[PDB]
Amino acid sequence: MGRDAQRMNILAGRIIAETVRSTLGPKGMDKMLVDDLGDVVVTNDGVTILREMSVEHPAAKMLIEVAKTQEKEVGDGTTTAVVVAGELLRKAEELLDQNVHPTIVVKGYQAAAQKAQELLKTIACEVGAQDKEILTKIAMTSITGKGAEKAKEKLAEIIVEAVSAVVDDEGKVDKDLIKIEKKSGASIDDTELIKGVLVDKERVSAQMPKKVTDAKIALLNCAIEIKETETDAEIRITDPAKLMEFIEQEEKMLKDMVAEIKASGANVLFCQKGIDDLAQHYLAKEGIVAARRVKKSDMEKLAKATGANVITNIKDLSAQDLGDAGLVEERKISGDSMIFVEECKHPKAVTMLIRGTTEHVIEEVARAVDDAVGVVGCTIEDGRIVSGGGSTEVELSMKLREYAEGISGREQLAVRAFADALEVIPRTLAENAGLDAIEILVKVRAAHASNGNKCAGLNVFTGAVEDMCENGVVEPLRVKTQAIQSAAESTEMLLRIDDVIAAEKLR
Amino acid sequence: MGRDAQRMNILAGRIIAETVRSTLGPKGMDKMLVDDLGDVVVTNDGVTILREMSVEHPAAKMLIEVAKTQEKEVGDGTTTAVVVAGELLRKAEELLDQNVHPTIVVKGYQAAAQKAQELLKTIACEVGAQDKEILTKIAMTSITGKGAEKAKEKLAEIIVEAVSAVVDDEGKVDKDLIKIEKKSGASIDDTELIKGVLVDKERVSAQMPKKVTDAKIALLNCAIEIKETETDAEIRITDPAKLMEFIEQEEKMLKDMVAEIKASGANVLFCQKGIDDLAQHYLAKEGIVAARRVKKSDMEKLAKATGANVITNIKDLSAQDLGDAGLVEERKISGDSMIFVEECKHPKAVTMLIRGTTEHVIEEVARAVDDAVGVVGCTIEDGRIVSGGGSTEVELSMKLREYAEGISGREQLAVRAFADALEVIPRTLAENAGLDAIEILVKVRAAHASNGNKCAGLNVFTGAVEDMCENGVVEPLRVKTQAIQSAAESTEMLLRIDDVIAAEKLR
Ligand SMILES: Nc1ncnc2c1ncn2[C@@H]1O[C@H](COP(=O)(O)OP(=O)(O)OP(=O)(O)O)[C@@H](O)[C@H]1O
Ligand SMILES: Nc1ncnc2c1ncn2[C@@H]1O[C@H](COP(=O)(O)OP(=O)(O)OP(=O)(O)O)[C@@H](O)[C@H]1O
Repeated sequence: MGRDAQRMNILAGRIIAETVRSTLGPKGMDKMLVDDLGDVVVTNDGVTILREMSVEHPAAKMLIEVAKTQEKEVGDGTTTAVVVAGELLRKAEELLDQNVHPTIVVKGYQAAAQKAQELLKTIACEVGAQDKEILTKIAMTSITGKGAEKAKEKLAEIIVEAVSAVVDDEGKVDKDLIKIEKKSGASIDDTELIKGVLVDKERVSAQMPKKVTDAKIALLNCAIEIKETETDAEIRITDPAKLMEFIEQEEKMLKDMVAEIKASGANVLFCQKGIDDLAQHYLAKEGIVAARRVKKSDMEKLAKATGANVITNIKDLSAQDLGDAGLVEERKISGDSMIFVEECKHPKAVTMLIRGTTEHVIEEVARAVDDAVGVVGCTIEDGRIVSGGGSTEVELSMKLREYAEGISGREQLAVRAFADALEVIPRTLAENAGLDAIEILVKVRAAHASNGNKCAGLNVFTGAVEDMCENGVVEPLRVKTQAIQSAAESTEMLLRIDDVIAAEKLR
Repeated sequence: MGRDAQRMNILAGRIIAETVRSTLGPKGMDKMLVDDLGDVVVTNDGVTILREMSVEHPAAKMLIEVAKTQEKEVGDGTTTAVVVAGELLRKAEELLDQNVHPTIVVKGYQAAAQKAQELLKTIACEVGAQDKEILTKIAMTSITGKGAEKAKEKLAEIIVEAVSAVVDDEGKVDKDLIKIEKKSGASIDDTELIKGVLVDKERVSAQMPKKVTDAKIALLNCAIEIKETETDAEIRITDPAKLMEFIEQEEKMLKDMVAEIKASGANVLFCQKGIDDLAQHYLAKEGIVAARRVKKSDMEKLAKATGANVITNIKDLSAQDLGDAGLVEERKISGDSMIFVEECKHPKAVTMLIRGTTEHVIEEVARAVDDAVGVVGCTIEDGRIVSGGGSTEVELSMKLREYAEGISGREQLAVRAFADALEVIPRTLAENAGLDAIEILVKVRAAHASNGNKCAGLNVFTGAVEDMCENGVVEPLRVKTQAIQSAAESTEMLLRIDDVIAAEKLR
């Protein structure tokens, strides 16, 4: 009973752990996912693989739940954590044949995790905020498995210039709002960096100007038209010449309503609903930008950038509820028509537009930008950049072997197993090649046996061995520490189960 | 797992790739397609075969989706692209037996594609816009598998004279609107080239003239009859002698309404709906062409050709909303009756009418005209006409073999395989014959081993070997480059799959 239900839980986890094994290197194979209706999709990363997966077995759920909590942190060390956890489980499964029972292995892993975390903090350097040439290599190496055939130089010079705006001034809080729009076009690969406001909404009546200098943005909500809500106090009619007079008065009231806004100092009108065609001419004889259908996601970016308040009615508008803009234009680019408002006041956030050919290419960039800025915000606030490319694990493996010699007991085999399991990263990063096999792992192991030589690792774009800091691979340390912590926490939630029962009571 | 799900994806693609293998040469067999209701159709091309096909397998869908995106470009290199992709897959399947795993083959294909594209741009010539005898051979060779028993001389002298109208003047933008009507007749094969407007609508009252000199076309929409819409403001009646007087006035108003149009300068009436029989006599005493039921597809060709606007009402017609025509006639040709308007003003587009015997012959021409003009618009704008008939692949195969000798490694076998796979076109073009077998491929291979001799290829109308530019085969280069690009892009979406999973979540 103790050994029957224990091996099944490990076998059920090793199947889902080795699924994202091939989707780890920069030049790895993708995954084709089909559905019952007939939706064939292609996924190259490993985050989407863990979501759309048959979680019918209880063992194939806790690991995914743990990985989802770690992916929402930095979003980079998700697949490697699952690979390390699977390697640890496979290494610990063989150690159960000596009849020692799972207990000392957990203590050994807990003792080795602290040593690894202490050693990782001593193999890094100090990166200040006055650098610039160092902050671009991390952005260049962040886009490898997504699509290096078009994103390797153009997408590495516009992210650093866009993020470095409020992070260098305040190195603590830099929570921005970055929105990526999924739209196609006709070009190969075009990247636009809008330094203003982007509105994704067209019109139907092209009878309004689209070039106003130093215009002012005025945010107006509802309660503007004649009928939009309801009225509890009902009214009555007496003479037929009174209703027509009231209608004419309510129609002419719009003239003075627009004149008041013009005299207050505003030339841009942003309404939540739609603007009637009869209210356009009144906005054309005075030079006021007419717009309609403003999404809340696009409207919330106007109060913190231009500087204006909202009006719940129509008679609550004065002079302090106005903003300031630069140039509002409506160009037809990439098929659809979008509104560009340039020169605001406080350039906090930024907008990035990607134009490709079909429809699956732009989406491929949608999962690449969010994973490219996340490695930047954790760089200025920290600065413990280590040597990426599978060099930290090999360096820690040579230290754990000599550190485990100072202790006596059955806990040394656990530390040795944890140290040997760290060599799975170079075996997976070199499996995608044909001229690597196993000689690369033997050559990179005896190279770090001297005094120095630490930045050397492995690159799949050459074949030989060289330094990683001189090429352009500078993976941070947080993405490794969080991955190691997740792997050490997930490997203990399965060995401490042993038996499994069932019940008919909810919760 | 890695080799089990990989071979099945290739075997599922090789079945659908070799289906359109026989439908490639000019004298190949057709395909009989049946349905569940009992619809037996015959298809000779390969574009329709990819559409009406059981796409129940996930592997037999991505290739069709890629081919559909390439067919909408020039519409000529669709079947050959699928054949090349299937040949590449079959050649790469055998290379997986040496335990190399798919990675270096993709790099070899990517390196060979650029070399092939660079070599294709150096084996062409320069074709200017002052030529005329060269622009007819491409149109003559464009109709081979459709029906060369009646289309080889008559259909090769009316396409060049119809396209060469606005392309020679502006060699950049030549987007026209060509419409092919599917109508039968009684003759063997008749081709009419209307240099005006063609309306496919008859009448019921043959009481109007059909021969007016220098008539003017006036476009009038609805809002003409007494009742066609609705009225919100209801009316009442007081005396019985008032409703009859109003009806008589509204009936007599048509007289002055037609008199105003006659005095404005118009003799042709084109209405969207139908014209009542009582409104015909008023159009007969003044010499005005009466017509009814005008389709939007036939009405949109009147504003850009004759030069006239539309009227949403009836009282908005003056003098500037009129056009100009030449001769409007209604002849009964090929059974049905059609309206011919000759001598317009701006002959932008053109109309082609095909008359056959039964009903499946004319449709056979319907899939031949669209594939005959598409190879012309890409000729004047480009001009890199190469030697067609399966001569570019044999020429590039002799160059790739000597180009792959300058590199060392496992990538040479991929380039050699890609070069050997290009010899499938001459084997498929010679399989339809009996006296070809394999000696033709051996004879055409050692012929290009000297200095010159490049225009020589293969013709199925003789048996021996000779030049292709002197016969009448001048296939352009764009249809080959796009096909090679599609074949290189489709062969990489299957080898990078390896494993395949499933899920129960939508999208
Ligand atoms: N040129 C390179 N040389 C060495 N290693 C590289 C190189 N490029 C990328 N890598 C490695 O690839 C890893 C990233 O792989 P990829 O972006 O394909 O998926 P991932 O981001 O690891 O997926 P997940 O975020 O789900 O873990 C990095 O950890 C990095 O060490
Ligand atoms: N007289 C000829 N000599 C040599 N080759 C010819 C001759 N006539 C046609 N061909 C070849 O036949 C091919 C066209 O075949 P066909 O028109 O039957 O189908 P297709 O247009 O290739 O179909 P798809 O457009 O789906 O690819 C051309 O690529 C051309 O090279």
